[PDB]
Amino acid sequence: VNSFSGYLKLTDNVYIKNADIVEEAKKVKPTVVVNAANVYLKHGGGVAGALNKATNNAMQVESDDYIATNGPLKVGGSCVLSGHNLAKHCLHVVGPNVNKGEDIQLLKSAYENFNQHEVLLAPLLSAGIFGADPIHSLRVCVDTVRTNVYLAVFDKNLYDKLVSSFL
Ligand SMILES: Nc1ncnc2c1ncn2[C@@H]1O[C@H](COP(=O)(O)OP(=O)(O)OC[C@H]2O[C@H](O)[C@H](O)[C@@H]2O)[C@@H](O)[C@H]1O
Repeated sequence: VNSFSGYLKLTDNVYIKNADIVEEAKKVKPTVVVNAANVYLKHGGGVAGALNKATNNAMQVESDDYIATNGPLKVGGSCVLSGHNLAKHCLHVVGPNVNKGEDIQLLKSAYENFNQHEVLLAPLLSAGIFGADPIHSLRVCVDTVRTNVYLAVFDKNLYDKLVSSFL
Protein backbone atom coordinates (compact mmCIF):
# COMPACT_ATOMS: atom_id res chain seq x y z
CA VAL A 1 0.00 0.00 0.00
CA ASN A 2 1.33 3.41 -1.08
CA SER A 3 0.32 6.90 0.02
CA PHE A 4 -0.97 8.05 -3.42
CA SER A 5 -3.78 10.45 -2.69
CA GLY A 6 -6.09 12.71 -4.64
CA TYR A 7 -6.14 10.64 -7.84
CA LEU A 8 -9.16 10.44 -10.13
CA LYS A 9 -10.02 6.91 -11.24
CA LEU A 10 -10.01 6.33 -15.00
CA THR A 11 -10.30 2.53 -15.14
CA ASP A 12 -9.80 -0.50 -12.91
CA ASN A 13 -6.01 0.05 -13.02
CA VAL A 14 -5.36 3.63 -14.26
CA TYR A 15 -5.51 6.72 -12.06
CA ILE A 16 -4.69 10.35 -12.86
CA LYS A 17 -3.85 13.56 -10.99
CA ASN A 18 -2.91 17.13 -11.88
CA ALA A 19 0.49 17.13 -10.18
CA ASP A 20 4.21 17.43 -10.78
CA ILE A 21 5.66 13.92 -10.99
CA VAL A 22 8.68 15.12 -8.97
CA GLU A 23 6.48 16.26 -6.09
CA GLU A 24 4.46 13.04 -6.21
CA ALA A 25 7.62 10.96 -6.18
CA LYS A 26 9.13 12.95 -3.31
CA LYS A 27 5.96 12.52 -1.24
CA VAL A 28 5.09 8.88 -2.03
CA LYS A 29 8.55 7.40 -2.63
CA PRO A 30 7.02 4.75 -4.92
CA THR A 31 8.76 1.54 -5.91
CA VAL A 32 8.84 2.72 -9.56
CA VAL A 33 8.78 6.18 -11.10
CA VAL A 34 8.71 6.27 -14.91
CA ASN A 35 10.85 8.67 -16.91
CA ALA A 36 9.87 9.73 -20.46
CA ALA A 37 13.36 9.23 -21.86
CA ASN A 38 15.25 9.46 -25.11
CA VAL A 39 17.40 6.56 -26.32
CA TYR A 40 20.60 8.27 -25.09
CA LEU A 41 19.26 8.87 -21.58
CA LYS A 42 20.19 12.56 -22.02
CA HIS A 43 17.76 14.05 -19.45
CA GLY A 44 17.40 17.60 -20.70
CA GLY A 45 13.83 18.86 -20.16
CA GLY A 46 10.26 17.89 -19.28
CA VAL A 47 9.91 14.93 -16.95
CA ALA A 48 13.48 13.72 -17.46
CA GLY A 49 15.10 17.06 -16.80
CA ALA A 50 12.93 17.66 -13.74
CA LEU A 51 13.54 14.19 -12.27
CA ASN A 52 17.26 14.50 -12.91
CA LYS A 53 17.49 17.96 -11.30
CA ALA A 54 15.67 16.62 -8.24
CA THR A 55 18.41 13.96 -7.93
CA ASN A 56 21.11 16.67 -8.12
CA ASN A 57 22.29 15.11 -11.39
CA ALA A 58 22.82 11.62 -9.91
CA MET A 59 20.31 10.20 -12.41
CA GLN A 60 22.36 11.59 -15.30
CA VAL A 61 25.67 10.32 -13.87
CA GLU A 62 24.17 6.83 -13.49
CA SER A 63 22.66 7.03 -16.98
CA ASP A 64 26.04 7.92 -18.46
CA ASP A 65 27.49 4.71 -16.99
CA TYR A 66 24.51 2.71 -18.29
CA ILE A 67 25.06 3.99 -21.84
CA ALA A 68 28.84 3.45 -21.68
CA THR A 69 28.22 -0.21 -20.79
CA ASN A 70 25.12 -1.01 -22.84
CA GLY A 71 24.66 1.57 -25.59
CA PRO A 72 21.41 3.37 -26.43
CA LEU A 73 17.95 2.06 -25.70
CA LYS A 74 15.52 1.14 -28.48
CA VAL A 75 12.59 3.42 -29.32
CA GLY A 76 9.76 1.73 -27.42
CA GLY A 77 12.31 0.20 -25.06
CA SER A 78 13.29 0.75 -21.45
CA CYS A 79 15.75 0.08 -18.68
CA VAL A 80 15.47 -0.07 -14.88
CA LEU A 81 17.87 2.17 -12.97
CA SER A 82 17.89 3.62 -9.47
CA GLY A 83 15.20 6.03 -8.34
CA HIS A 84 17.75 7.80 -6.13
CA ASN A 85 16.02 10.06 -3.57
CA LEU A 86 12.69 9.90 -5.44
CA ALA A 87 11.76 6.20 -5.68
CA LYS A 88 13.31 2.75 -5.34
CA HIS A 89 13.69 2.47 -9.13
CA CYS A 90 13.31 4.63 -12.19
CA LEU A 91 11.96 2.87 -15.27
CA HIS A 92 13.32 4.91 -18.19
CA VAL A 93 10.94 4.38 -21.14
CA VAL A 94 11.43 5.76 -24.66
CA GLY A 95 8.28 6.80 -26.47
CA PRO A 96 8.51 7.66 -30.18
CA ASN A 97 9.71 11.12 -31.12
CA VAL A 98 6.88 11.78 -33.54
CA ASN A 99 8.25 15.25 -34.30
CA LYS A 100 11.38 13.57 -35.76
CA GLY A 101 9.50 11.04 -37.85
CA GLU A 102 9.41 8.08 -35.47
CA ASP A 103 6.39 5.79 -35.72
CA ILE A 104 3.58 6.62 -33.28
CA GLN A 105 2.74 2.90 -33.17
CA LEU A 106 5.86 2.41 -31.01
CA LEU A 107 4.04 4.22 -28.19
CA LYS A 108 2.17 0.96 -27.51
CA SER A 109 5.48 -0.93 -27.25
CA ALA A 110 6.72 1.77 -24.87
CA TYR A 111 3.72 1.38 -22.54
CA GLU A 112 4.05 -2.43 -22.59
CA ASN A 113 7.16 -2.00 -20.43
CA PHE A 114 4.87 -0.85 -17.60
CA ASN A 115 3.35 -4.36 -17.42
CA GLN A 116 6.63 -5.65 -15.94
CA HIS A 117 5.93 -3.65 -12.74
CA GLU A 118 2.99 -4.05 -10.36
CA VAL A 119 2.68 -0.33 -9.47
CA LEU A 120 4.09 2.74 -11.22
CA LEU A 121 4.01 6.52 -10.93
CA ALA A 122 4.26 7.72 -14.53
CA PRO A 123 3.88 10.55 -17.04
CA LEU A 124 2.16 10.56 -20.44
CA LEU A 125 4.87 9.25 -22.74
CA SER A 126 5.58 11.16 -25.97
CA ALA A 127 2.94 13.81 -25.13
CA GLY A 128 5.39 16.67 -24.53
CA ILE A 129 8.39 17.59 -26.63
CA PHE A 130 8.08 14.33 -28.63
CA GLY A 131 4.84 15.64 -30.16
CA ALA A 132 2.27 12.85 -29.79
CA ASP A 133 -1.30 13.93 -29.19
CA PRO A 134 -1.75 13.79 -25.38
CA ILE A 135 -5.20 12.20 -25.49
CA HIS A 136 -3.79 9.52 -27.79
CA SER A 137 -1.00 8.80 -25.31
CA LEU A 138 -3.57 8.48 -22.51
CA ARG A 139 -5.76 6.15 -24.60
CA VAL A 140 -2.77 3.95 -25.49
CA CYS A 141 -1.82 3.83 -21.80
CA VAL A 142 -5.34 2.76 -20.81
CA ASP A 143 -5.55 0.17 -23.59
CA THR A 144 -2.06 -1.28 -23.01
CA VAL A 145 -1.13 -1.12 -19.33
CA ARG A 146 -2.72 -3.77 -17.10
CA THR A 147 -0.73 -3.10 -13.92
CA ASN A 148 -1.54 -0.22 -11.56
CA VAL A 149 -0.46 3.12 -12.97
CA TYR A 150 -0.75 6.52 -11.29
CA LEU A 151 -0.41 9.23 -13.95
CA ALA A 152 0.90 12.66 -12.92
CA VAL A 153 -0.13 15.37 -15.42
CA PHE A 154 1.76 18.61 -14.73
CA ASP A 155 -0.31 20.89 -16.96
CA LYS A 156 -3.67 21.95 -15.48
CA ASN A 157 -5.30 22.86 -18.78
CA LEU A 158 -4.25 19.53 -20.26
CA TYR A 159 -5.49 17.58 -17.22
CA ASP A 160 -8.90 19.26 -17.37
CA LYS A 161 -9.23 18.32 -21.05
CA LEU A 162 -8.02 14.72 -20.60
CA VAL A 163 -10.41 13.88 -17.75
CA SER A 164 -13.44 14.97 -19.77
CA SER A 165 -12.48 12.99 -22.87
CA PHE A 166 -13.64 9.48 -23.74
CA LEU A 167 -11.01 6.76 -23.43
N1 LIG B 1 7.38 17.59 -13.96
C1 LIG B 1 6.37 17.01 -14.70
N2 LIG B 1 5.46 16.26 -14.08
C2 LIG B 1 4.49 15.67 -14.78
N3 LIG B 1 4.28 15.75 -16.10
C3 LIG B 1 5.21 16.52 -16.70
C4 LIG B 1 6.27 17.17 -16.09
N4 LIG B 1 7.01 17.84 -17.04
C5 LIG B 1 6.40 17.59 -18.19
N5 LIG B 1 5.30 16.81 -18.02
C6 LIG B 1 4.37 16.30 -19.03
O1 LIG B 1 4.80 14.94 -19.35
C7 LIG B 1 4.42 14.66 -20.67
C8 LIG B 1 5.66 14.15 -21.44
O2 LIG B 1 6.46 15.27 -21.79
P1 LIG B 1 8.05 15.14 -21.93
O3 LIG B 1 8.70 15.06 -20.59
O4 LIG B 1 8.45 16.27 -22.83
O5 LIG B 1 8.24 13.70 -22.61
P2 LIG B 1 8.19 13.16 -24.13
O6 LIG B 1 8.06 11.68 -24.02
O7 LIG B 1 7.18 13.93 -24.92
O8 LIG B 1 9.62 13.57 -24.70
C9 LIG B 1 10.78 12.89 -24.23
C10 LIG B 1 11.87 13.91 -24.10
O9 LIG B 1 11.53 14.72 -23.03
C11 LIG B 1 12.74 15.07 -22.31
O10 LIG B 1 13.32 16.16 -22.84
C12 LIG B 1 13.54 13.74 -22.49
O11 LIG B 1 14.93 13.92 -22.11
C13 LIG B 1 13.28 13.29 -23.78
O12 LIG B 1 14.27 13.67 -24.77
C14 LIG B 1 3.77 15.93 -21.27
O13 LIG B 1 2.37 15.78 -21.24
C15 LIG B 1 4.27 17.01 -20.29
O14 LIG B 1 3.38 18.11 -20.10
